[PDB]
Amino acid sequence: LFQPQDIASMVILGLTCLLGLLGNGLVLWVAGVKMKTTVNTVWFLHLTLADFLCCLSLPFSLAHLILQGHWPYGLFLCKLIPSIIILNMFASVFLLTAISLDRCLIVHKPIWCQNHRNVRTAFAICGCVWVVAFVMCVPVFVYRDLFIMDNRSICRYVPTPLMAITITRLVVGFLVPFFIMVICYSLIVFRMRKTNFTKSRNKTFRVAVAVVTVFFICWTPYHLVGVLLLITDPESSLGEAVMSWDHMSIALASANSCFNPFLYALLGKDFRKKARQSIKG
Amino acid sequence: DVQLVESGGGLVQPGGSRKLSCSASGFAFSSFGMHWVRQAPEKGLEWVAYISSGSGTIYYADTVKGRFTISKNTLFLQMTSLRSEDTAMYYCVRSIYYYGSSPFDFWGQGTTLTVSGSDIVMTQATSSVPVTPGESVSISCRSSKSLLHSNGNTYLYWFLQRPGQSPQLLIYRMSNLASGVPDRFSGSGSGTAFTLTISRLEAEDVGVYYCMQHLEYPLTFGAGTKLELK
Amino acid sequence: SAEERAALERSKAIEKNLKEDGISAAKDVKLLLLGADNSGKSTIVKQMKITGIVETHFTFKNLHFRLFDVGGQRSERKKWIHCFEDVTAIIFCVDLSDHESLMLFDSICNNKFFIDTSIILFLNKKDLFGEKIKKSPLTICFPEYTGPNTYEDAAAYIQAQFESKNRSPNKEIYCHMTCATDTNNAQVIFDAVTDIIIANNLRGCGLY
Amino acid sequence: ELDQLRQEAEQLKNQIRDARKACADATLSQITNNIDPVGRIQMRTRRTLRGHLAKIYAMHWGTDSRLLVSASQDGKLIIWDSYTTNKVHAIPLRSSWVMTCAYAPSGNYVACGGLDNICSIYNLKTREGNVRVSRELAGHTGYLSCCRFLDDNQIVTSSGDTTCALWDIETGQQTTTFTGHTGDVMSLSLAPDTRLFVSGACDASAKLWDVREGMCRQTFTGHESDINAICFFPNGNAFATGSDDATCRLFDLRADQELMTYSHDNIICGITSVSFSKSGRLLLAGYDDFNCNVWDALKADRAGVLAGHDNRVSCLGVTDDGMAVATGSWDSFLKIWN
Amino acid sequence: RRRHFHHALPPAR
Amino acid sequence: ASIAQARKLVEQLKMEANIDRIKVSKAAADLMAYCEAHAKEDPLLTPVPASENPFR
Repeated sequence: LFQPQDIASMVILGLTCLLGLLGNGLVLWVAGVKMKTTVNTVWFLHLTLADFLCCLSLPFSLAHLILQGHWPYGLFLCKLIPSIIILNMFASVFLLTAISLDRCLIVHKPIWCQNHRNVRTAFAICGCVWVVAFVMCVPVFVYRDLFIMDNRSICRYVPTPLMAITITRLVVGFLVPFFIMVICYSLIVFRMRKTNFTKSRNKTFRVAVAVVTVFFICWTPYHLVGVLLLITDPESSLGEAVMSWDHMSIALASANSCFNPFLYALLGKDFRKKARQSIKG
Repeated sequence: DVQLVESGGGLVQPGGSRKLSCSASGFAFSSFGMHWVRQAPEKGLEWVAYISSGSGTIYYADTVKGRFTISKNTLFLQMTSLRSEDTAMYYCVRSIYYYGSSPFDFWGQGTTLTVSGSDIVMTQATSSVPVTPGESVSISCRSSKSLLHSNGNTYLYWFLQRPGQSPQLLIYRMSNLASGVPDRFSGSGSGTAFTLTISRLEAEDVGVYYCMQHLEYPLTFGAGTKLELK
Repeated sequence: SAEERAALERSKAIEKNLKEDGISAAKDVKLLLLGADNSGKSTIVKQMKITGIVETHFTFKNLHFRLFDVGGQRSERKKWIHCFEDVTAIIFCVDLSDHESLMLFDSICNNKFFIDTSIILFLNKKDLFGEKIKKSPLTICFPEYTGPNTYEDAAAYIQAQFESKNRSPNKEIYCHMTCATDTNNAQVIFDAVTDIIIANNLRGCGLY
Repeated sequence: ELDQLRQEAEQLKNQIRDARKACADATLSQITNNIDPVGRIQMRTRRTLRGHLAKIYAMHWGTDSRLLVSASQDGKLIIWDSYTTNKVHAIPLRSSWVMTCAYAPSGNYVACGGLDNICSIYNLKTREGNVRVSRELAGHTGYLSCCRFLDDNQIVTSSGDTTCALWDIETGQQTTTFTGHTGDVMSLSLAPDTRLFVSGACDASAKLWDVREGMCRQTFTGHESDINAICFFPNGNAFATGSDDATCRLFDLRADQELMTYSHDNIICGITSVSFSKSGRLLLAGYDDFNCNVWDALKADRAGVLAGHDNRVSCLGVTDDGMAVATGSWDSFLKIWN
Repeated sequence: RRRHFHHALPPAR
Repeated sequence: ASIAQARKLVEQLKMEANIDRIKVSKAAADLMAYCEAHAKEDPLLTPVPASENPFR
């Protein structure tokens, strides 16, 4: 009745939704009520808002997996829900990239970050990131259609525009963000390897390797499946395995959303104290 | 000290255009919302245009909208498609609005330009009043709507125009006395019936008294009561 | 909502002005000058150009520093020292030509408001210190200094004595030597301030 | 000589203590034991003033019970419209190190002093439209910690040179200087009649001066630490002094001694601000523990807590009609409670 | 088998 | 030098000791009576209804 990998994907999606909604809601409420929108916290707040939106949209995918299809919603939802999900996911990716860029900047360019790095500038950059995410995730909204063709709704979408969207998603969601993150954290480590970073370069190195490894583990299966499915025709050994592991790949990429508040917002000791204080309210 | 000197007046052919300039000095003009008020050669004051601090909001009259546009330390009233009904002595009025402020407190000397429904109408029953000095006089004003807002403020403004002089604010918000106005002036009313009371009338107090509402734009003026000396 | 709309417009205008002014004020680097009486605070603040608080501001390599000399406040420091909790660093100036400053450094370094702010320690009058050592041994002010009577070791011992007052791992004491005839004070302040800015930005981002 | 003078001073102090003891027949707690309590005074934040950007060090109400002036170390003294949370004025300051502010009873003037040793008087009703410094009172050797308006011309300032001074805003000169405190005078409260006033110094003592004759009438002791806030009872016959010893105390003018101490074991932070209610039944005290506690001024028991500030509350004040409480804090927010 | 999974494509992809 | 300061302290102590003191019972009763008389006019110890509340 069900595949073991499918049940694993279902349980991972449920765990991700349940834990991530609570964590992202806590972080968002703390940073939007009990804390000030300082220059350092703006990126965390934007990223956690994107992760919260992705986690809130996750139960739609969970129900779709449970129902094995059979879309019960209208055409406008078959147009907006897949667009909102992808917007939230890639906004989280690009905000991770922007956090890496800012962390490299507050180290390699400390003077410029004192005069020309304000809260307004942080909001401007985050808004530009959101704009890029919307521009990248408008094609799914354009190309979503609610067909039926059977006893149930068959909302789907090799085609050259499908190839284009999956390839640009691969490139600007994995290769550019992953390379930027690796370069920024490598440069932070290399700069800390000079002098006066005795207290750092040990917690910083661990944080950098942890966050890059989490990004890699969480996001690689999704893009790998997305590219190989277009590359490899169905009805094969590792086309059946690929279709089987598609759902687990999405599950891991979504669990990235629940991971992120712990790696970014909960990393701060002051934020830890604020969350502990606000846990009894 | 504070001064609003303005020019741009003279004979204009019908259908023409003219830009009236109001030069302000002696006060922080950047933080004052500037009005324009005109008197026809025989009629009373009429609201023309209003420009807010920072040019955020601009309001125009029914007979002014579209034709005129209101825009350092200089106030401009770009005035186009002049008709024979636009002839008047346009005044420059400063007004800053904060809690407890005194809008319309200063009026420019005014420049003369000659061209050869839902409004809260304010009616002054006594067009003219003969009066002798040393007694107590009274000027009345009515309104189409109640001027008492839900926040407890009535928005009746009393102005005194001495013969051959610019209007001077006397009572703002129907109860409060402007700075420099002697205590002999008092104002009272409720909702629709407004009465300006003058005790121990003096020679300089002789003039024409104008009743203005500020509950909603346009800022309709009263017909004016000529408290002529007798 | 007759003229309360215009009151709200004025409120929004001056709120925007407050936001712009706060953004502009955030760019400056706040520094606090502390030390003994006639210990060299006036000398450094005058050699870099420009009885209440005496604020001094200048620009050095695109950084706007704000030096707040509070030597004229001959009152209880505990009642107003909390005003400077947001300073980037505490510039401490010590005259080596003269224990009186050690207690003050201990008080200001273990202050509950100054556990995160780094202290920049200046040991001025190095040449005067050498002349004093030549005139009389340095064990007068430090009887426990059972060591050589040489300026090279005496300066290091005094620096270690002053720096021993640091107990918080999150705050760093930058110690520098000056001869009151050098223009290197500004460069030292700039270097320490860049380091402190990097550390504070990293700590705020949670990466430190 | 010196020994004889010291012996005479000790004898006078002992006589004062004995006379205060003789006047002590019963405590306030015993007398107010029979009356019913107020219960739980649950106040909820009605407004939040999100204008400032630094620590708010003082906040004074207008006499009309609607306008409020707030002073922060961001360099601004913003005047607030509590009914609509509108910014009516924003006054830039010459020195950003301001630790007091006052609002004139007439509403025309605002004072602002601090670490610059200068009390600055601002004219809100300038004919030019903008707020201008009508006077910069100077002459205190130490930082000005408080200033209260007697009227549009007179003003009394409390400074860190252990002296309070009475000024004339027209001549800009010290009409009368009050001496006798041996530590920083960190607080000041003027009587309802504005003919007497009290000061709270850092010598753990409070002194009551007469504005006209310029002499100390009574000295009130009992605190174990520096007094940070003082406030008269609305009857003007008593005052409350909140110190850094985590205890407020109530002192009577006529009894010349303390009646009640408002101390709780769970509280260890010092009081930053004290204020009564319109009826004097509640003593709302701000604490460094980030919250303001409401005290039953007659039963010496807490009636509620004004928690909701993310940092230490630096100033408290109830309106003239007692309709609200404003509590500024170091979190750069002023909250109206009701 | 595989076509059924293809036609049940998740909204996230 | 300090003789003047000591004399000033002695004079101030004498002036503060020359005042008239009442019993603490009378002062406490007066405070209680003031609180009771003006209790109805205190909008803080009884939550004023939202109809008459200017901050509702």
